Amino acid sequence: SANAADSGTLNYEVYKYNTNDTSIANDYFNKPAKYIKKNGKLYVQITVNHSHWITGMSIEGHKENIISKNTAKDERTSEFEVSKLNGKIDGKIDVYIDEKVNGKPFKYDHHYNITYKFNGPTDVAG
Ligand code: ZNH
Repeated sequence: SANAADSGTLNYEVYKYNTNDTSIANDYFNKPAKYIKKNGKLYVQITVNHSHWITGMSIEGHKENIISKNTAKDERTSEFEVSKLNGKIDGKIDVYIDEKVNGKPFKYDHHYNITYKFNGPTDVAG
């Protein structure tokens, strides 16, 4: 990497809200994720698995930004702003689905949430 630092694949994960073990969202988020900074700031791009299932996501209490929605490969991405990236933050997400799962009409349309977990530097400022 050169002529464009402040960016790379940082470690990160998520967990079931109200618990401490990922139980659902963990099956739709690949890893690791790509974090990025800008002298006194930083964000992170998350990979979205199957858009037809996940309608969007939010971290720290704000919506996400469409950075790269690939419909051909069914993979979207979104950038999130958060204080550094070494712990976890209360994020949220929306979902929307409507189809028969193997002969079973499955309806889904609400605003669920999940615990985010970033893993990278911490201070690095003397
Ligand atoms: C598509 C297919 C699908 C299905 C069928 C489902 C289903 C479901 C169910 C049934 C539930 C409930 C459970 C109990 O009752 O306990 C849930 C939840 C759920 N979910 Zn989900 N999902 C899904 C997807 C999904 C996704 C994609 C996501 C994102 C990533 C999610 C996220 C979720 C969450 C977060 C939750 C939690 C909510 C509660 O619990 O409240 N999810 N989910």
